[PDB]
Amino acid sequence: MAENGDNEKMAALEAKICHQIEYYFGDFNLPRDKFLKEQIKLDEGWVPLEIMIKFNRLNRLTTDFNVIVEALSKSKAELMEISEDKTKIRRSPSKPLPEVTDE
Repeated sequence: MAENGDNEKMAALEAKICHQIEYYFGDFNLPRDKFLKEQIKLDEGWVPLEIMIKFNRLNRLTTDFNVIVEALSKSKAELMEISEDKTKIRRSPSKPLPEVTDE
């Protein structure tokens, strides 16, 4: 006995999580990412979703390591690269990142 909903909200939430990661890596933040530079410089460039799930930018949406990774792991998981545990994100060092134009 339950019949809660259709889990459709997760479908729209999956894209929202990928869009947030796109904000820091979407070529816009990389050209001026001070915090991202710290995670990428840390070691190997692999960043932990803790930085993403703790920042008000994304923490105000999913913040669920399992939900955040699942959405980006299969949706828009081609832009950057993800480790095997699916609990970290990094910018493709072998891929160029262009700056966005203003106005």
